[PDB]
Amino acid sequence: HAAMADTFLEHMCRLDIDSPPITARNTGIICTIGPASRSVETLKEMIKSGMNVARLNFSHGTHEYHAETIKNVRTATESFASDPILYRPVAVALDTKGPEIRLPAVSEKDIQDLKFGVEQDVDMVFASFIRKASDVHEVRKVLGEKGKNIKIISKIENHEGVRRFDEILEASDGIMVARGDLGIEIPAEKVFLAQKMMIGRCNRAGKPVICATQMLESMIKKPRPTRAEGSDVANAVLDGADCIMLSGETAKGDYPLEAVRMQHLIAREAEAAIYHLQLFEELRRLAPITSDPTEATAVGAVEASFKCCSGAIIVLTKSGRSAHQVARYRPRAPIIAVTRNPQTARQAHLYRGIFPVLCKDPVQEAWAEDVDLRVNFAMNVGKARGFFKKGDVVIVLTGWRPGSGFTNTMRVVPVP
Amino acid sequence: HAAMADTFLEHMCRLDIDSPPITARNTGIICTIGPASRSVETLKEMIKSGMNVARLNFSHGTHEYHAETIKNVRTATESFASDPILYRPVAVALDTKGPEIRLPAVSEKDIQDLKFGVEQDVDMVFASFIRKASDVHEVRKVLGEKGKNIKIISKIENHEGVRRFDEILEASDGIMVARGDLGIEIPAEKVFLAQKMMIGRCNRAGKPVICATQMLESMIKKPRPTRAEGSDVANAVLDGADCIMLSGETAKGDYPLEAVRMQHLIAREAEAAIYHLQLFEELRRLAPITSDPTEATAVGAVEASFKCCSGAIIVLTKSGRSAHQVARYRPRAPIIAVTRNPQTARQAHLYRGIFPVLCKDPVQEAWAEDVDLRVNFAMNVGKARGFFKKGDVVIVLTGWRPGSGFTNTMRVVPVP
Amino acid sequence: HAAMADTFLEHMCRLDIDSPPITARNTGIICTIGPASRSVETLKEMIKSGMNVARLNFSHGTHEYHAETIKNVRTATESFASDPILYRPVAVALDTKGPEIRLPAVSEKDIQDLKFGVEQDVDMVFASFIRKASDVHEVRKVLGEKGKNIKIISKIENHEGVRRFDEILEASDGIMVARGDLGIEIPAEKVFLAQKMMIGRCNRAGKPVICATQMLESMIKKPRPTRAEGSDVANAVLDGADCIMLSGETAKGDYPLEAVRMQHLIAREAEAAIYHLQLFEELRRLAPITSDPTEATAVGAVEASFKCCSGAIIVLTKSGRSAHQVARYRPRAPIIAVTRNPQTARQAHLYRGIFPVLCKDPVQEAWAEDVDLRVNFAMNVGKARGFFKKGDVVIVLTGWRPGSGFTNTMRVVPVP
Amino acid sequence: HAAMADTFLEHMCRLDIDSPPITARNTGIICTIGPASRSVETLKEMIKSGMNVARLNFSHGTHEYHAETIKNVRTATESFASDPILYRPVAVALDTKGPEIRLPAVSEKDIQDLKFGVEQDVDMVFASFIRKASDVHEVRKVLGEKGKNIKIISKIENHEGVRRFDEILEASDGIMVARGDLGIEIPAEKVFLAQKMMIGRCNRAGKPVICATQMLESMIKKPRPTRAEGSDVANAVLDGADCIMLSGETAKGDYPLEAVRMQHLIAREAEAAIYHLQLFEELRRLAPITSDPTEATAVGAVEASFKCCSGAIIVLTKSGRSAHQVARYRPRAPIIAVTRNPQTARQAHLYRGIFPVLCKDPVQEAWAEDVDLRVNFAMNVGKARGFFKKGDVVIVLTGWRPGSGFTNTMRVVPVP
Ligand SMILES: O=P(O)(O)OC[C@H]1O[C@](O)(COP(=O)(O)O)[C@@H](O)[C@@H]1O
Ligand SMILES: O=P(O)(O)OC[C@H]1O[C@](O)(COP(=O)(O)O)[C@@H](O)[C@@H]1O
Ligand SMILES: O=P(O)(O)OC[C@H]1O[C@](O)(COP(=O)(O)O)[C@@H](O)[C@@H]1O
Ligand SMILES: O=P(O)(O)OC[C@H]1O[C@](O)(COP(=O)(O)O)[C@@H](O)[C@@H]1O
Ligand SMILES: CC(=O)Nc1cc(C(F)(F)F)no1
Ligand SMILES: CC(=O)Nc1cc(C(F)(F)F)no1
Ligand SMILES: CC(=O)Nc1cc(C(F)(F)F)no1
Ligand SMILES: CC(=O)Nc1cc(C(F)(F)F)no1
Repeated sequence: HAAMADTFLEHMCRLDIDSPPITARNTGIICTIGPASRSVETLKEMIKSGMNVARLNFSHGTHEYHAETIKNVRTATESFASDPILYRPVAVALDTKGPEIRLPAVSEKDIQDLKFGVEQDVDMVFASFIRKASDVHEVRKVLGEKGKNIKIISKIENHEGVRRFDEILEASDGIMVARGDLGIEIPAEKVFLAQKMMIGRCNRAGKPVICATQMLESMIKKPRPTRAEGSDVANAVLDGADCIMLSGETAKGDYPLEAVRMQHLIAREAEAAIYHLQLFEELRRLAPITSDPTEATAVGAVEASFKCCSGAIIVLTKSGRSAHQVARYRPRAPIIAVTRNPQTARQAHLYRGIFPVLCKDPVQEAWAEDVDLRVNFAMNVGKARGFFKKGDVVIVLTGWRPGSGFTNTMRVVPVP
Repeated sequence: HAAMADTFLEHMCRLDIDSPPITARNTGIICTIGPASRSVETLKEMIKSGMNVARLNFSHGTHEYHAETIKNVRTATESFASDPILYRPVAVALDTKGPEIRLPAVSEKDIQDLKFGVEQDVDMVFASFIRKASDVHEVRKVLGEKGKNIKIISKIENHEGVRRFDEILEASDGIMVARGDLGIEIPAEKVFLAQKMMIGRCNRAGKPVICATQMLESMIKKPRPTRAEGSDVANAVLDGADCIMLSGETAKGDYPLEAVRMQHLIAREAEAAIYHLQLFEELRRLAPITSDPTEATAVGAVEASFKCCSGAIIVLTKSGRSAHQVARYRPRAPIIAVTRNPQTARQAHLYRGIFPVLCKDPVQEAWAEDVDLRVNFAMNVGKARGFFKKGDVVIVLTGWRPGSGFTNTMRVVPVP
Repeated sequence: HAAMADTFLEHMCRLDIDSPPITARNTGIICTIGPASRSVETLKEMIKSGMNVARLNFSHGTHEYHAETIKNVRTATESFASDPILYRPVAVALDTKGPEIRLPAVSEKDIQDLKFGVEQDVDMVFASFIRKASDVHEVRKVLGEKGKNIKIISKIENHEGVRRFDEILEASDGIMVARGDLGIEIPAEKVFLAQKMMIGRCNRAGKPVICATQMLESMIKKPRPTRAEGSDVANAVLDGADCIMLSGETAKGDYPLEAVRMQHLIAREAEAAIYHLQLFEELRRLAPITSDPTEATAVGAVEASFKCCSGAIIVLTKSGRSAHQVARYRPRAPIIAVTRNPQTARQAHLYRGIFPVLCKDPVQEAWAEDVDLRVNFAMNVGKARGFFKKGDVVIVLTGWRPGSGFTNTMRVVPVP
Repeated sequence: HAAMADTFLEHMCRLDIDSPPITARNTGIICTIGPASRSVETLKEMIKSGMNVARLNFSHGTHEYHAETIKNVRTATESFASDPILYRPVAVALDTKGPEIRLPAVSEKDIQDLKFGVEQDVDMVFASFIRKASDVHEVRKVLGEKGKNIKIISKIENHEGVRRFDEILEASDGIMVARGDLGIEIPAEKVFLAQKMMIGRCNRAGKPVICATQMLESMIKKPRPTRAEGSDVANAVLDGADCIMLSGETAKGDYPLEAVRMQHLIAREAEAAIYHLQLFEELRRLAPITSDPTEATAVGAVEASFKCCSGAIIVLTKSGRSAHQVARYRPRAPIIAVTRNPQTARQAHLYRGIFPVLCKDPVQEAWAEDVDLRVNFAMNVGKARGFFKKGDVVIVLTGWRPGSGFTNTMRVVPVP
């Protein structure tokens, strides 16, 4: 294994089209559900193709039509639960209508929609047309105490949004760059600047950023994308997007499965071309000195994974927080997060590199025995999926006692 | 004027949508001529919109139809010759058919086409389906002695081309990345890797690279591009392409002028987001130590242009070679090259940043007097076009005696 | 705690004379024993002042005179063994005469000397006038099987030595730059170049390098050093020397204790001025990718120690090898190595940053219980010596089973 | 000619003792004159050995004894004026007594001394015990209007001096690090920190810094220096000192000429080991963007000198200011400054790299003819001294009209 080039120009000159990527795919895929992909049979196919999140668009349709979509997604998802080693969690996301002309943060219709999403147990909310930090605080208040674990992703879609960006990011759980709407309010040749500014600031803060709208638009009518569309998805992944989103392509178009399969192939290839040497150097130089044990353990773990070219980082997590701390240093290796909390496993799709697995097994009596069981479970999953094989090296992160907030141990172990 | 950020991540975070670009546009625009843009009236409009090069596609049409296209381009071009300060040179390029199925380097039909282009006085040839260095040597031999100043740009469009790339680049004058054809021969998710490898190697060699095919494809039917198409043109400019090319958009589509105007606006905006501090540092570290005076003068001139934030670099040139040496260091400022040779002025469109001007005035008796005349001419052009105004600072490059190969002097002068 | 400067020039500009150093002193001190410091009473004072190694010079004196020096050093050393928390191990080193005029690698007299040092149980040998790798192999053969754990440090002292340096370094355990002799064989204004070349190559190989001769020479006659002597010791520490050596100053001079105390104060101050940000970045970029678990754990541990500003790295070691792997990344924090092997504890003085402690306690029945005992012992030592206090953060390195070669675990723990 | 290493560690590893330095010596040599070196015969020998500046110490002696020293230095200097190509200018410097116990900035005795130095036409004043910016303003006021061109170098020698350093540097023309006195007022192990902080800040401001006291102290009694003294002079040159100073060694000692010759040899060797690639990169990143033509020309000239490995930079100067602007970028090549002003030629010894030459020839009638004469004079000097030979490449800096402040032209020319 040869070292990475010393300059950015030398790195580019060395890229190779005869060099197979690794089996894992770090970037998450979000699909809009609509007339062309509502059926249980089609949804089973989208799941096997690589869909992680199902977005429902509350611009159209009644509550009763939407509740029958949520039921089909869940049926499709549980059809795979028979074999715990190959089961994939799938999140559900609710997109609001917002202040729209066909004005206040949350309209009267949006109250009803948000309140409906707490009852149906969704994982995240995409709030349309956010202009200031007090709009996010309004949405957090309508979800109440019952929905205090639902994540809010703020949609940036006008000039005021871009100008007040830093205060919106401090209030939100994540950001969505909404290129369609944004490309009407500002001049279209400036959209690429707003996109890169916003991906840059979220990477620096360690928060999730989603790139949306018109990514594979020609695949509505034809089964292959144009040359421009292939380069637009790759460039979002190389700038640093956590997830990419399909709209029309999966909702209304003629080839929903081919579009999901195209995003899977491109993203995997772009991930092998990241210049990891310079990116990791910069995120370190920019990290605070702090007495927090969990932060010190995460940066240790990422640093060791580069030195031994490991096949994975295995993290045990209750709330997700330990896996989110490893993911902000952007390792090359996949992060396999093992959890017993089903909602923690659905939300972990928003962070780049986290591959979440749900442990079904009952708690053992001896606590050290319970810990070994979950580590062995994560080894079997990585073997079945082809992330590594017997005799390879993995990093394992754990804590010193039960409960959240005590991750402090990093081990380097051979795959049994 | 504040200094550039110390890291790449910090540079991204600081991009601003409320920051007007400079008037100059460094990247060249190549348009295909066909049924929708053959007329003298439409060509006059394309020239004012920003077209620098006219490509003729010898896949279709007779010699007699093509000769009437060359006559209309030249008429349109000379219609502006009345005012020497505002005249723009426009190059003509001949694209061969190549070994095509609807096999040797140059077919029998291609002999006739190449020989036709020497008689019509074209500036460059785009040779289709180049696989090895001995294919380029074949094309150079058919042009003969009469066409020894015609530039050969090699089209890379299959797996063999990509594998033998380094020897093709040493033989050619320039390279074209032909994404359409290349995206069938290799898997479509790998095209973006071949593109970046090839732009990287040409920047390192100081040779021109052109990015072609499907860049604004939706503008055939609609007057605005999709969000993906806007980001694909910007990313080619940020990777380091010298020129971008329109095909269907200008040949067959419904909105040829709008497509030329869209490429002009995007390219200007992307040029203001280049991270010049790191790019110039890398090209220097990679440059040979050599006893050549002209090379030492060019790097001096580029270095001074960053320190005083100059409005232009003015170069007097016979063969073009002095301007090509400044352009490989990628200055922020425009390079105004003043020449008396009309063919040197048409070919200078292939290098990023060169704005060529043709001096019409008769040679003065005293040689130092002739030199001052051409420098004053270049100052008037920059004033009329809005690159700078009275009291600004420009760099002026000249030589110590007449003839090619003696550029050795750099001055810093206020605009009179 | 503010981040380090972004450039070397900015780092220099920020040094401060009103900024107290940390209590630990990373660089080791080697003293020559002679007429002025042979007594048990004076040696007790040298030990408390900071001496780690006692060098015997076999140019003069009989075997019987030397054996009485070794007995006084050992008496002085064991006088402190009553309190296990405050005991300091002290190594003994035997310096050969070599091929000297007042010729083969090992003279007949040197056989007798080497064979005498195996019987007296020394820790290291300083072999004079090494010219080629086959000279080191000769010395290794005379020590035999009985002295296979004695370390060989090669003395570089002529032109041939410097020219064949790379092959001598691969054969040796460590290197000594012998400036006195070297400054006669090569021109004296070139000695500083040979010194920096040799410190550079040993840091790159992760091997110990010692800087010797005329460091505090004026302190033979006067109780204070000259301004030049103060800057010469600091500069050896900033280039990267593992240890510094006194000769005349402690052997023959009038102020042996003041000279030991001066070296202690200077070295401590120079260690606080190292530019750790750039040094750690370079040693990483230069490190091989390897499947060795112990290497991956060490670089993880050093990386975590910078992020949480830890007060120490605690390593359990049989052979020393785990501590030597942490030391080559040059942490800011002290490395406390806990061992049961007394010879491993004496030899660890040759590596920068290792503070060795000898565990006296009997082996516990349960192996995990034995491990906790030795970690607690190292915490008490660090508390007594003032390296940290209750509530601070330390890194602890251990293995998964008993025996050498299985270090694989890194924990971050609060001081109890 | 191979490129410099990519890292600082790699640069160190590549230093070579079998690699001859260039003939030029960039760092200036300052000698104290006293009983052992007052005679005309000995001073002629010191000049040929490499002395640039003669310091008079006004702690002892009457005005009448000092005036006879100034007369012998000037006689010795003019003895070489017969051949204009080989003449070396020599500056005279007056060191004050200061507020001393054996209190105000300038004592009553110091008024008399300063006023005496204006009458004797000295070039610089070394003001003892400067504590605040208002002390420098006091000295500037006593020199008056008559001595407004005399340079003030401030001596830093206590704790208050170091704390208020930044305001003292803005008021002064240059700084002297006075290690002898400073090493009593602060603890001696901290002197090396104060030295590096102060050299760093002066390099950043582009002002001269002198390193003084106890540099070759053992050469008072013996004809060779100790190993520590050889490394102390080299390290001041590698930190970035403009000049080094001898005191006792030339004033009172037994071997004045050998001491001057030792400083010459060491300094020449250290200059060949500077890591120019990183140093020039940092000084550029730190330089302001400004509309000043002279600054833009200087950085252009230094940048071209690295690219063509030139043998010299030739600058025509009235006040010195154009040469001082080239010197702050620390070129590898010598700067030959040609002047007609004799006081400008003596003061240019304080800046690293400037080799000043005095033109004696009468002004020509045609101004362009006068300019060519002085450039030819500088070529002959460089040939006689061995800085280059026929066919080599030099950089030549000039202005567009007569008078100070119009340098704007850089040429690359072969040596005739
Ligand atoms: O939610 P988080 O902060 O990621 O916490 C992870 C926690 O999981 C553990 O590793 C195991 O805890 P449980 O046995 O309670 O699941 C703890 O030791 C650690 O503190
Ligand atoms: O063709 P090139 O190498 O760019 O040469 C530029 C040449 O033009 C000049 O600047 C002016 O020459 P002309 O007067 O002959 O046009 C020369 O001094 C210089 O050598
Ligand atoms: O000699 P080395 O390679 O430093 O080995 C350190 C070894 O010490 C241990 O940490 C403890 O071992 P012991 O109980 O046998 O002393 C092992 O787990 C580890 O392999
Ligand atoms: O004193 P400075 O600023 O270094 O000025 C250098 C000046 O010397 C010149 O090069 C020559 O001037 P003179 O002929 O008056 O000596 C000017 O063109 C330039 O402005
Ligand atoms: C934002 C960014 O990093 N872009 C990029 C990366 C590359 C590559 F060279 F790494 F692939 N090209 O463009
Ligand atoms: C190849 C390359 O440099 N890509 C790139 C640059 C940027 C920007 F941040 F400079 F704009 N983003 O992607
Ligand atoms: C070899 C080396 O690193 N030298 C050095 C370091 C410094 C300081 F600035 F870091 F202290 N000065 O000189
Ligand atoms: C301050 C400084 O730069 N010190 C230094 C330089 C070198 C060398 F390696 F460049 F020589 N060693 O120590």
